[PDB]
Amino acid sequence: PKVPPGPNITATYGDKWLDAKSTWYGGGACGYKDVDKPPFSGMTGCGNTPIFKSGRGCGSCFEIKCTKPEACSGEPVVVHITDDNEEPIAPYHFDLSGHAFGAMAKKGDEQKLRSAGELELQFRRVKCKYPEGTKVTFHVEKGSNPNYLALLVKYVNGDGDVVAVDIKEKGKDKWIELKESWGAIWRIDTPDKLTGPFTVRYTTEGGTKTEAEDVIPEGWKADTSYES
Ligand SMILES: *[C@@H]1O[C@H](CO)[C@@H](O)[C@H](O)[C@H]1NC(C)=O
Repeated sequence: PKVPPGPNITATYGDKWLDAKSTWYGGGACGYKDVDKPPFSGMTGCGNTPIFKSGRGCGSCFEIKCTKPEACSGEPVVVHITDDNEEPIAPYHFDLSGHAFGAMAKKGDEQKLRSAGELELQFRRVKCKYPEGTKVTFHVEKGSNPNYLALLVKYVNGDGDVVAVDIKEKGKDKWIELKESWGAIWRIDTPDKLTGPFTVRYTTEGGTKTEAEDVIPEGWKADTSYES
């Protein structure tokens, strides 16, 4: 096979560090619920427009390091973007949670640092790392009836943002294309009842179409999460 081929020449997120202002806080736009519990575990933060990207960036994970105040470890920590930072104060502005903010400090200085209020950090997008056992969850948003479906596609550790979500009822052969809306909520209204079990197929930025067969059961209920 000759000599090992170097990395595939494909479009990708950088690998260089970007600069952003950072502050913290102690029902987000992305619709995530128990953020203190796994897989996020408090490692979350509000991200402004170029990070949130109207919702497309809800699963987003970023490495964030800090060298500014003395308490900063200079070591990187991964944060999951769970909301929208409507009031940015710099080109890039991360509004991290208290836990996340402090997580950039030297062992035991998490509070000393959290007292800094604002600081300058460096960040770069990275593939999320969820604890094993974590499965891509599809949440049927409330307001869904048998003629309207609106769902979230959580924990897709994929490469990029999911850019399309389709469903197929166990029995038919045509794909129903969902429309993207703010908060990464895919929606579809139809004349035909949305009864039978649906297979959800979501494709990521790359082009990688992955399917979750019959994940949404017949007789599903609004505001309920079903996993694969
Ligand atoms: C390059 O792309 C192919 C097809 O997706 C994949 O199987 C292969 O492992 C990739 N190579 C590297 C070095 O990542």
